[PDB]
Amino acid sequence: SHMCPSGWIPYQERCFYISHTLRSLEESQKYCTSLSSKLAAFDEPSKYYYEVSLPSGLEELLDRSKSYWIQMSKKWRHQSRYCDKIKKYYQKWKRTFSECAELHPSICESEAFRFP
Repeated sequence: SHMCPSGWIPYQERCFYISHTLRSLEESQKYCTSLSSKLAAFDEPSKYYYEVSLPSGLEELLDRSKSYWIQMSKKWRHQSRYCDKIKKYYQKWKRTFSECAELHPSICESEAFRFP
């Protein structure tokens, strides 16, 4: 099957890493890249631009008082000075837009590793 290292959240063939460190989008992207990872991708499913569906294991570990930088969803964009972060509204996390320079924690993802 697939596994993730200590402190990473498994889902499917992926592993998520929550970085609590406040950074701009660009610096969050660079940080994920330094982990041989990428900003976490949640493009689908989405019927409207603000919709995001997160795996439970990840969602339950997010701080509801914070917004997290994630991968920009290109399907909703016709480069841009706005970037995409998830933010909690009442009971639901939503995709929201912010100027890319804003300081937020972020979520990276890598592939999971197989074990024989």
